[PDB]
Amino acid sequence: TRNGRDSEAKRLGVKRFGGESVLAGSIIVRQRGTKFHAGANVGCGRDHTLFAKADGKVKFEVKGPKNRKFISIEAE
Amino acid sequence: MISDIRKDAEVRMDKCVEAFKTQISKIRTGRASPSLLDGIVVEYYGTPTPLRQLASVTVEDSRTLKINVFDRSMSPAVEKAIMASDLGLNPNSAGSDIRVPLPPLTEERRKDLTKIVRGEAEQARVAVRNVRRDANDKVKALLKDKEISEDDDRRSQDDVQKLTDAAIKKIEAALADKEAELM
RNA sequence: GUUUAUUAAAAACACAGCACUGUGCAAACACGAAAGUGGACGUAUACGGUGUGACGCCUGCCCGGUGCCGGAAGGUUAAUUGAUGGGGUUAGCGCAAGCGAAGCUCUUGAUCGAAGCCCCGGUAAACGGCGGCCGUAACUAUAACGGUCCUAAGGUAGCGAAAUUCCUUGUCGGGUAAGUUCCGACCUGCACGAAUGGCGUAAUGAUGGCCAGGCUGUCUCCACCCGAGACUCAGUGAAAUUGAACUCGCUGUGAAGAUGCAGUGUACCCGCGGCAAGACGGAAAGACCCCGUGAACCUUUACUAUAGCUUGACACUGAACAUUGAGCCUUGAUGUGUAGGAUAGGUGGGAGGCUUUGAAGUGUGGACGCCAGUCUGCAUGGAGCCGACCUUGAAAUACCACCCUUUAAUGUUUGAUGUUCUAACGUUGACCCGUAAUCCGGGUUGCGGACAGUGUCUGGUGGGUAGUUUGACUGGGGCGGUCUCCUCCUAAAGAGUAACGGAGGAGCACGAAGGUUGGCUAAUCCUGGUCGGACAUCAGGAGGUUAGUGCAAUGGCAUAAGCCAGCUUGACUGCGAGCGUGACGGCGCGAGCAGGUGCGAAAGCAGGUCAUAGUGAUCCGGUGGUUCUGAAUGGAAGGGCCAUCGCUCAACGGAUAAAAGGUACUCCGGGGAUAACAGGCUGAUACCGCCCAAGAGUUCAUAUCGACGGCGGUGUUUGGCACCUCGAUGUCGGCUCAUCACAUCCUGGGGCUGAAGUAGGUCCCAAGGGUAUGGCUGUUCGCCAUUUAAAGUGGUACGCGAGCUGGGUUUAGAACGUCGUGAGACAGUUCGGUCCCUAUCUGCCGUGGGCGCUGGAGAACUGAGGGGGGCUGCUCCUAGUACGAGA
RNA sequence: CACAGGUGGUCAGGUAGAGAAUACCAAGGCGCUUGAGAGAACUCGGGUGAAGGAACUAGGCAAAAUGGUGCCGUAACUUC
RNA sequence: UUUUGUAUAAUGGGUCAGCGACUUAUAUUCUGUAGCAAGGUUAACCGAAUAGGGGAGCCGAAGGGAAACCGAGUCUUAACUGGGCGUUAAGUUGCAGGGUAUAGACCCGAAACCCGGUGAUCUAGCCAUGGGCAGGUUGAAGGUUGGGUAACACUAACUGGAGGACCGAACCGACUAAUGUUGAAAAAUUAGCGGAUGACUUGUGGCUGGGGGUGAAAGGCCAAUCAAACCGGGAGAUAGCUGGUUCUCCCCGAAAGCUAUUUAGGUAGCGCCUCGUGAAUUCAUCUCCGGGGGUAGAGCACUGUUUCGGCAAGGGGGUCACUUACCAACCCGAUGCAAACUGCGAAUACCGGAGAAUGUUAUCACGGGAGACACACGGCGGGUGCUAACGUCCGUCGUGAAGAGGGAAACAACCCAGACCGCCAGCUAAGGUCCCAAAGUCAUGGUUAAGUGGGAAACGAUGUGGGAAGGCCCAGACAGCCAGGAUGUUGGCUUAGAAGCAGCCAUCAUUUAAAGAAAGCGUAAUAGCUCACUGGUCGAGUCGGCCUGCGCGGAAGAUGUAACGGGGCUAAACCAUGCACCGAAGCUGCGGCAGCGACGCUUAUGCGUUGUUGGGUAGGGGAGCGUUCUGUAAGCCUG
Ligand SMILES: NC[C@@H]1O[C@H](O[C@H]2[C@@H](O)[C@H](O[C@@H]3[C@@H](O)[C@H](N)C[C@H](N)[C@H]3O[C@H]3O[C@H](CO)[C@@H](O)[C@H](O)[C@H]3N)O[C@@H]2CO)[C@H](N)[C@@H](O)[C@@H]1O
Ligand SMILES: NC[C@@H]1O[C@H](O[C@H]2[C@@H](O)[C@H](O[C@@H]3[C@@H](O)[C@H](N)C[C@H](N)[C@H]3O[C@H]3O[C@H](CO)[C@@H](O)[C@H](O)[C@H]3N)O[C@@H]2CO)[C@H](N)[C@@H](O)[C@@H]1O
Ligand SMILES: [Mg+2]
Ligand SMILES: [Mg+2]
Ligand SMILES: [Mg+2]
Ligand SMILES: [Mg+2]
Ligand SMILES: [Mg+2]
Ligand SMILES: [Mg+2]
Ligand SMILES: [Mg+2]
Ligand SMILES: [Mg+2]
Ligand SMILES: [Mg+2]
Ligand SMILES: [Mg+2]
Ligand SMILES: [Mg+2]
Ligand SMILES: [Mg+2]
Ligand SMILES: [Mg+2]
Ligand SMILES: [Mg+2]
Ligand SMILES: [Mg+2]
Ligand SMILES: [Mg+2]
Ligand SMILES: [Mg+2]
Ligand SMILES: [Mg+2]
Ligand SMILES: [Mg+2]
Ligand SMILES: [Mg+2]
Ligand SMILES: [Mg+2]
Ligand SMILES: [Mg+2]
Ligand SMILES: [Mg+2]
Ligand SMILES: [Mg+2]
Ligand SMILES: [Mg+2]
Ligand SMILES: [Mg+2]
Ligand SMILES: [Mg+2]
Ligand SMILES: [Mg+2]
Ligand SMILES: [Mg+2]
Ligand SMILES: [Mg+2]
Ligand SMILES: [Mg+2]
Ligand SMILES: [Mg+2]
Ligand SMILES: [Mg+2]
Ligand SMILES: [Mg+2]
Ligand SMILES: [Mg+2]
Ligand SMILES: [Mg+2]
Ligand SMILES: [Mg+2]
Ligand SMILES: [Mg+2]
Ligand SMILES: [Mg+2]
Ligand SMILES: [Mg+2]
Ligand SMILES: [Mg+2]
Ligand SMILES: [Mg+2]
Ligand SMILES: [Mg+2]
Ligand SMILES: [Mg+2]
Ligand SMILES: [Mg+2]
Ligand SMILES: [Mg+2]
Ligand SMILES: [Mg+2]
Ligand SMILES: [Mg+2]
Ligand SMILES: [Mg+2]
Ligand SMILES: [Mg+2]
Ligand SMILES: [Mg+2]
Ligand SMILES: [Mg+2]
Ligand SMILES: [Mg+2]
Ligand SMILES: [Mg+2]
Ligand SMILES: [Mg+2]
Ligand SMILES: [Mg+2]
Ligand SMILES: [Mg+2]
Ligand SMILES: [Mg+2]
Ligand SMILES: [Mg+2]
Ligand SMILES: [Mg+2]
Ligand SMILES: [Mg+2]
Ligand SMILES: [Mg+2]
Ligand SMILES: [Mg+2]
Ligand SMILES: [Mg+2]
Ligand SMILES: [Mg+2]
Ligand SMILES: [Mg+2]
Ligand SMILES: [Mg+2]
Ligand SMILES: [Mg+2]
Ligand SMILES: [Mg+2]
Ligand SMILES: [Mg+2]
Ligand SMILES: [Mg+2]
Ligand SMILES: [Mg+2]
Ligand SMILES: [Mg+2]
Ligand SMILES: [Mg+2]
Ligand SMILES: [Mg+2]
Ligand SMILES: [Mg+2]
Ligand SMILES: [Mg+2]
Ligand SMILES: [Mg+2]
Ligand SMILES: [Mg+2]
Ligand SMILES: [Mg+2]
Ligand SMILES: [Mg+2]
Ligand SMILES: [Mg+2]
Ligand SMILES: [Mg+2]
Ligand SMILES: [Mg+2]
Ligand SMILES: [Mg+2]
Ligand SMILES: [Mg+2]
Ligand SMILES: [Mg+2]
Ligand SMILES: [Mg+2]
Ligand SMILES: [Mg+2]
Ligand SMILES: [Mg+2]
Ligand SMILES: [Mg+2]
Ligand SMILES: [Mg+2]
Ligand SMILES: [Mg+2]
Ligand SMILES: [Mg+2]
Repeated sequence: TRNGRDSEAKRLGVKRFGGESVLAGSIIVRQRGTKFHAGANVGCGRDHTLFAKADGKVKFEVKGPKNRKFISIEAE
Repeated sequence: MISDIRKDAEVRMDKCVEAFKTQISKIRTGRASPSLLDGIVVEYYGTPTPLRQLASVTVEDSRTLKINVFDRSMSPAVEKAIMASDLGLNPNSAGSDIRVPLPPLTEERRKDLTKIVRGEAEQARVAVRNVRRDANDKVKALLKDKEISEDDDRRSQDDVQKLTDAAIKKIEAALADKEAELM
């Protein structure tokens, strides 16, 4: 039976939110699935983390027919 | 673990008592007690099997005992089956009800007979006491093979006691009224 | 007999007696780095060691384990010897690249090598051990009997509820009015048992248990008397203790048990004699318990050393002959797979050597030999057996090479054993002188003799000795369990978030299961369909990702991340804008840049795997590369820089390369941070009461009861908690003295009764008083005997040790069972085992002094108020009446 | 400590006595370096105790009790 | 003192006086200060000596790299679009202070470890050499004699005098009980007690020495001490523990957390405090703007759990694959439940952009000094537990801690509120206003009659208020009184009897105003008998559900009323409204001190007005007092 163990916290989540500043390369969201997806200039990594490929403002949104969430970067 | 020998100890015990009850059933007190005949070897016309499969073992009074039957061509056939069977009962062929009387507690019966039940009681205890011995031998054993905690032993060595103790209470209190059937 | 001087005198130790074992005398053994000494001025009828413990009847089976006593064939091995190869250097050959002579040197470690161990054998009055299960007898029960498994092997004699028995106060018997003890049985021996002796035994015993007469103030139940204190007078004159005191009760409050707080009640001031309920009174930094990377001694197959014991080598250490364990070996042999003109070398040369420079095979003088066979010293033999033969995975002792198996002798050569010798060395034989000397030296002589012994080196042995280690978390500790890593929930819609909280998984896998290009799309149901079922595959429809993801969980995933194929190595090297997450060490994501690949027509994609586990610092050292370093210089060695290797260091930030335990013989530093007593919190549990009413009650739910369920009260059981106390709050029972509650045992007053009477039942009211002696056990308790009107239930530190007791219970002694290799251990049992304190305060029982009460004094009172007392049987008349069939 | 403790050897009177026990005495030596009174509880040490006689208690703890000589006389058991 | 917390019945102190604990040396770093400055400074030594010499040397002006080397660059790499570390920052030597390293390193303190000595005048054992044992018993071997024998065996006296033998003083011992327990005594006294010819006892001297002895063995004894003697040493062993730590005033002011730890009552980094240096509107509140949420709640499509119905494979049973009373998945409809369900989904919270006010920079960075890593209660959200605990484990806030004052009787942790100092002045908070006891026996409208208030539940009751509706009723209701209450008919009835009748079955069927084949008393069965129902009588109300306030039973504990703090209250309780007042260290008013700013007078800034701040434990920072001693001092005070 014997319970009483667990992993470390892996400190996931959103790291920079809507319309934050953020320079290229910065991480926007850690996640396990692609709960969010990669929008414009935001390349998803092998983590599934979404960073940014351009200085700019973060933008959450939801396009398409599966109605899924995309993180864009509005150019700046 | 302890579980399946706590319940094992238990069945062995309260089925230990239900032999005592069963062997202070083959004695003859003053009282009628139809379960006296209702455990008697008897032949009839093909095969053994008790008289259960034939007659009603009823009563007429504390000191007598009617045998209501169906079929009246085996009245002597059983009469001998009953009147030679280590009891000492001469059945009257008054017809219809094989009258088996209950001769009184002759005092050399209120005693010496009594001595038998409270001896038969004692050996029933001993059997229980020995279920005890075993039950926690298993316990003690599966301890020195580190599968129990001292505490878990101790709480299992008692409680086995609780099983013995209660099980004796049944033996002792089933004997105790059975003693009233003479005292 | 002896012993814990100073809590244990015993059953403990000793004992005579028994046995095992070691010792040939320079004894074993002991004290002594040694000399020497004891043993003993003794000599196996002796001396040492170990266990047993007069005597009697006796002392069984087990050698597997651990020991000890024997062994040798090998296997494994020390110092040593230093074969053999590798490397450094550099005379010289070199266009230079390299090469590399001797020597010196760093390696490697052939060969030799004793005991030990491995192994084989013995030994239990060595340590020690002496089983399970399944069945079986005309009814039951049991099992003389059978089966099976497991052992070294499975408890014989005797004994057994015991110094041993848990359940246990076992059962039966005796003894008693009554017997948890005692005695006699039984055997169901938790867990007796044969010299860590078994079972008996007259005598002994300040030894353990039980009984009986006598005796008694031990006790019903105390009385009186004589003395020493106590009390008063005079003289002398202490003590512990002490923050400060103007030092009451009660109920609450409060760091949780109040002289000191709140409320209230009572109380003129001060002594003397008395009592010990309280000041968590005095005394001693609690012994129990826990904590300290504390201490000691102690044990041991803990670790590491070590004296001792033991093996060999070298030295002291010489002269002679012989034997043989042997690595190997020229003269040369050693030899039937299945089908043989046969006891067939791995497989080959290959076309006359021996004859003429002495040879068949028919005897077998030597003989191997599995008594199945044969080479053929010397010749007998007196000019050719015969071979690629037609069989054979392959053709000839037809000639000859080193020889996988086996076997045999030079030279000598690895080294082991023996004898002889005398001159080293020993002499704890005799004699001689120093010398009127059992020491010493010298001398003579006999014995021994290169041995013994000693020194250096070396293997083993080594609790004899010594130093240490033996983790933590923990609802005290221990026991269990846990210790890193990943996923979900607890987690309160960012992150994070704890418990010995609820659940699971990881310590890997894959050269494709990685890369890219191209392609593809599940589960489930319904219907049809050979074997074919709920489900194998096929068909179609519904379905729409419920499937699938190498694997836990969660997040993902159709543009699939799921499934197939072709081509492939981006499971690339250097770097890295900028972020994530960590106290840190670190860990993670990343576009882009350089170079160089793969895939695609191309756009592009690829720095491993849908993602999140799959792991180990630093030191130390190995390997490969690299002139970076180079102790005068040249080189080298070693060091550095890159790449990489060695760890369940899992107690997973890893104290050491290297480690278990006992302490009741104990110790110290600490803690009410932390258990045990008592208090406090709680009230699950307990106990007491109530709500519903199927049902019992012949009929009738509630006279008396009450199933399935339900609600409370108390603080009162079992518990939970760890607030108080560890610079000390003495624990059970007894005694004495108590005091309160009422949930009333008796007595008193009532209701209902399934109350005729008598006597019961149940309920209400009532706390005035009263409420047993004994047997048994330390017991409270309880059962038992016998009374009584009754033998009430609780609280009071489970009332009451500065009041007594000390039987229980926890110190040190001892022993049995059981556990352990042992030290020791038991919430098992047995025998023994120091109980201090002169009363300041409070309180209390008594008894005086002072003052007040209004001028003082003598009496007698009134009685506000306080206390004491408050129990109950029997007989009788009423009356043998009411009632009753009677009793 | 002018401490009811410890300390080896010598001597051995009278009466009773088995005696070096014990009581009284001799020889010799002493009354123990606070007295005086009182005549309560309670403690200490002691005397006697009606009836009962272990009912006490863990337990006959303590006390009470037996006690000399001579002669008769004495069971199981026994290693005699 | 220690603690979450102490009047605490937890530590310590009988009182006084005197002494008694953060130092010294050397390095090292920071700060303050002084000199000199891309320089600074010397050490030993010399010295004619605090001078002056002496520049050996140290620090610094250059770094990067492992190094060779290169150099304001270097390293990395083939090279970097680049990256790491440097160049843009003055240093150094004294003096004073804050830390740290080595030292005993604030002070006191273990149990112990090692070295060397002194101890067998106590005691254990042994070795020489001398003593001691009154008195009384028993009567071994041996001898003699006699009996006995065929001879022996055998037996009897007498003699003899054995024994870890018997009783018992001295002597040796120590089993029991009392006493004594600040003793007469640091182990005894008194009454009993074991040994007392022996493995006895004792005098003198001797020998054995500390991991050693000795031990008829207890870990016993070795000088009142022994699981390792005493004395001196190493030695101020070590003490992550306990205790203690001494003058005054000012400013700030924590923590009981995370992470790691042979770690848990210790320590380290981080967090929090203090001080310094420096830096941007840094930071916070609110506003609007840009965000992600999957919690509360709800829902049941998914995952699972669940009840009814419909539908149904199959499962369970009757056949000789069929029917089926029965448990039945899926689908459908109705209905619930979930921390590890979600097709929904808040309030808050958090992030970010902007902006104004306010805020003594509240912010970040760096540096000097720390402290702390035992928490506690309360509110809210939870795991645990029993939605038990003054329980335990997290989150979040508040308070205590480290905060006084008023309130809650008393009551760290609740309510109110943050105490610089003086006031015989004022307003308030919470809580109060009959007396104790400051303020209403205040005003108005209700309720309760239980001392409810001022303790307790299921459940029970014509208590007593308020509200909206009902049924019945002068064609006479509700109660009460008068009457009738009959007949199928015993009802058939397994009926021994029931005919209402424990039972039996139905309950339909006559009659009149009305009467059940039956409500109970109830009989052996009848049944005597009241009911229901109805006629009369009387004469105006009566019946019982719903919503609702307050009250009643249910309600028993232990020292003493003791369950409002008390008296006492019928309002002095309760509900509603109003207005007064009392109440604190809060706010205000005077007067004063200090830190920080601002304006005006004015400089080393005094200052006037003014703004503001001034609880405090660990702890940081600042400024003083006084003691002894040196100079000033052959000065000054002083018979
Ligand atoms: N029997 C051999 C002996 O060798 C001796 O010589 C010794 C040395 O001289 C000789 O060393 C030589 C060296 O000199 C010469 N230059 C090179 C040779 N390889 C070395 O040989 C040595 O070194 C090699 C490793 O390199 C090792 O295997 C081993 O030590 C030895 N063989 O090796 C011998 C010892 O190892 C004498 N010549 C003599 O006593 C006798 O011959
Ligand atoms: N000692 C006297 C004897 O004890 C005997 O006791 C024996 C029995 O109780 C019992 O015997 C059983 C046997 O009955 C049963 N049916 C089969 C079982 N294998 C036997 O077992 C016996 O024998 C075998 C050897 O064959 C052993 O392995 C085992 O240890 C032993 N217990 O084992 C005991 C022997 O160890 C019997 N009571 C009887 O023969 C006699 O009284
Ligand atoms: Mg004796
Ligand atoms: Mg003693
Ligand atoms: Mg001997
Ligand atoms: Mg013995
Ligand atoms: Mg034996
Ligand atoms: Mg017995
Ligand atoms: Mg034994
Ligand atoms: Mg014995
Ligand atoms: Mg006096
Ligand atoms: Mg109190
Ligand atoms: Mg009080
Ligand atoms: Mg007094
Ligand atoms: Mg202590
Ligand atoms: Mg040791
Ligand atoms: Mg621990
Ligand atoms: Mg969260
Ligand atoms: Mg895959
Ligand atoms: Mg593709
Ligand atoms: Mg199908
Ligand atoms: Mg060189
Ligand atoms: Mg050199
Ligand atoms: Mg002991
Ligand atoms: Mg001991
Ligand atoms: Mg201690
Ligand atoms: Mg506590
Ligand atoms: Mg207490
Ligand atoms: Mg706690
Ligand atoms: Mg706590
Ligand atoms: Mg005390
Ligand atoms: Mg009552
Ligand atoms: Mg009742
Ligand atoms: Mg008694
Ligand atoms: Mg009794
Ligand atoms: Mg008796
Ligand atoms: Mg008590
Ligand atoms: Mg006492
Ligand atoms: Mg005792
Ligand atoms: Mg007294
Ligand atoms: Mg005197
Ligand atoms: Mg004296
Ligand atoms: Mg005398
Ligand atoms: Mg005197
Ligand atoms: Mg007197
Ligand atoms: Mg007397
Ligand atoms: Mg008397
Ligand atoms: Mg008398
Ligand atoms: Mg008598
Ligand atoms: Mg008694
Ligand atoms: Mg006595
Ligand atoms: Mg006497
Ligand atoms: Mg405390
Ligand atoms: Mg504190
Ligand atoms: Mg207080
Ligand atoms: Mg006090
Ligand atoms: Mg105090
Ligand atoms: Mg105290
Ligand atoms: Mg004190
Ligand atoms: Mg002596
Ligand atoms: Mg004697
Ligand atoms: Mg004697
Ligand atoms: Mg004694
Ligand atoms: Mg005496
Ligand atoms: Mg002594
Ligand atoms: Mg020691
Ligand atoms: Mg010290
Ligand atoms: Mg030292
Ligand atoms: Mg750790
Ligand atoms: Mg919800
Ligand atoms: Mg259904
Ligand atoms: Mg949140
Ligand atoms: Mg904002
Ligand atoms: Mg600042
Ligand atoms: Mg620090
Ligand atoms: Mg800590
Ligand atoms: Mg903590
Ligand atoms: Mg906390
Ligand atoms: Mg809570
Ligand atoms: Mg207050
Ligand atoms: Mg209160
Ligand atoms: Mg107050
Ligand atoms: Mg108000
Ligand atoms: Mg007032
Ligand atoms: Mg009024
Ligand atoms: Mg009340
Ligand atoms: Mg009417
Ligand atoms: Mg009520
Ligand atoms: Mg009001
Ligand atoms: Mg006012
Ligand atoms: Mg005021
Ligand atoms: Mg103020
Ligand atoms: Mg002012
Ligand atoms: Mg202030
Ligand atoms: Mg402040
Ligand atoms: Mg302050």
